[PDB]
Amino acid sequence: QRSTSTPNVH
Amino acid sequence: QRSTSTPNVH
Amino acid sequence: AMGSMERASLIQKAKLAEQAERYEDMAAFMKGAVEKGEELSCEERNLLSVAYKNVVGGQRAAWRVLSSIEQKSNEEGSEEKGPEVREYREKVETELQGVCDTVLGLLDSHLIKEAGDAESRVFYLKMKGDYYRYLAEVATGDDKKRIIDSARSAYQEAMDISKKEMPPTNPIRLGLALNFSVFHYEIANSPEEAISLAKTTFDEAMADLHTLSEDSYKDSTLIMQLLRDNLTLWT
Amino acid sequence: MGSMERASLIQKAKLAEQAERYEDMAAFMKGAVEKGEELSCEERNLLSVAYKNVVGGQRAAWRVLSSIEQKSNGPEVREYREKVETELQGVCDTVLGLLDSHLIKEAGDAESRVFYLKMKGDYYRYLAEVATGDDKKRIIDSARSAYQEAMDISKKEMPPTNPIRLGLALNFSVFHYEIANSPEEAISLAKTTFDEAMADLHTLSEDSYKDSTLIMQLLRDNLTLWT
Ligand SMILES: [Cl-]
Ligand SMILES: [Cl-]
Ligand SMILES: [Cl-]
Ligand SMILES: [Cl-]
Ligand SMILES: [Mg+2]
Ligand SMILES: [Mg+2]
Ligand SMILES: [Mg+2]
Ligand SMILES: [Mg+2]
Ligand SMILES: [Mg+2]
Ligand SMILES: [Mg+2]
Ligand SMILES: [Mg+2]
Ligand SMILES: [Mg+2]
Ligand SMILES: [Mg+2]
Repeated sequence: QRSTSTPNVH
Repeated sequence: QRSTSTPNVH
Repeated sequence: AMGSMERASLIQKAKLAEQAERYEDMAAFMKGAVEKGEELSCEERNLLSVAYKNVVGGQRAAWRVLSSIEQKSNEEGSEEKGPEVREYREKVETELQGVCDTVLGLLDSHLIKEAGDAESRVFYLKMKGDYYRYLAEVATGDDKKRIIDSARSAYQEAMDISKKEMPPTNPIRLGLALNFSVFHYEIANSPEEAISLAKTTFDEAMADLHTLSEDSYKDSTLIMQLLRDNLTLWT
Repeated sequence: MGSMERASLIQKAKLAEQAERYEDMAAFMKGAVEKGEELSCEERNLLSVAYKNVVGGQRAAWRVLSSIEQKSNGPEVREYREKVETELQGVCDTVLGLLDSHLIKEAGDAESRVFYLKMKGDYYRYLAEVATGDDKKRIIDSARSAYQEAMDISKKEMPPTNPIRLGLALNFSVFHYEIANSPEEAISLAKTTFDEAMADLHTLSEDSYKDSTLIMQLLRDNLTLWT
């Protein structure tokens, strides 16, 4: 499982 | 709702 | 670049592009493979179809969004809005027309004439009908009339062959009839013909469903469900 | 894009967003940036969403192909992975070019300065994901340097629960874990960030509450994954 980065959302 | 055509599946 | 590429490599790369959800690339690889001038296998027809339908499907969805915004804007009729959306809708439209023209080109230059069996011939004529239909969705005026006629002619030829050569439950035959019914309803403003074709197709398929090979059962029953759903919508 | 007015480029970027045409959206925003005015918050969001969608698609594709390539180990998968890789590097270079030529130098306030330095860190990080050898070392250093400068500014100038500060710290922690082989630093940064943000959450404006709480959740989720 990959680490989660800042999502591409407003 | 639009009519449904043949789906884009194998 | 692609003229000199091994056909087998182009097919392998089309499969890789599919796994990577790179449908524009996938389509380009399959165009290259078609241009080798050999007949396609079933798998290859699937690759060709999936690739180009993903590309044009995205463009169609975008065009619909923009056309809606454009019309809403124009209806509001503000002195200051509308030019940008029109321009951008036109940009997407031009791109969509380009892809459709590419597909129709492949069908006319390579695939229809070179098909060695009725099943594949019907598939390609259906595809010709479909891509003229997608052109018809964005066409206006007299161009629209000619394009609609072209779609009708391709579908009719496909229907004529399929009725003579293919079982009513064949997935290609079913998919063709489903799409031709959509053409009648959405493009040709012929709901009576759409409903009649869909109902006849559904009933004739159901009548022979007990003979269906297991290999096609899932696909044929899916298309029959879509015929039913359209019939419910249209009535 | 040069011929179009800035207002028209922004409008078309918004249309492209609605149409899920992110390549077009990114090109419109590049054109808007090239007009030489600062971007607003809304416009930074447009720029970010556009390019992240484009590169995100490429990264996902690259990962699929790299996996197939490694499992395999004919020439086709390597060739095609290289093709996608080159395209990805091209987009990253475009973004880094815009940041260097227009956005970083021309930013006035701390928020926008930090945002652009974070973005620089991110796109070097995406380059690092596909890099090998000595190139990789230089790229990793560039990412680290951009992130560190952003961190230094954000700590001096911005509240701990500011969404830009949080998003930067989240991404820098990912850099530590996934790129720099520094799990201790990744975990320590994420935990310190989480705690300091929670401690000041009561001061955060309601306008930022949804975004900041999302980032804090992602810090928590990464911490669970990493420990
Ligand atoms: Cl345009
Ligand atoms: Cl006949
Ligand atoms: Cl390639
Ligand atoms: Cl500083
Ligand atoms: Mg060959
Ligand atoms: Mg008004
Ligand atoms: Mg036009
Ligand atoms: Mg033959
Ligand atoms: Mg201007
Ligand atoms: Mg204007
Ligand atoms: Mg100006
Ligand atoms: Mg390379
Ligand atoms: Mg200033």
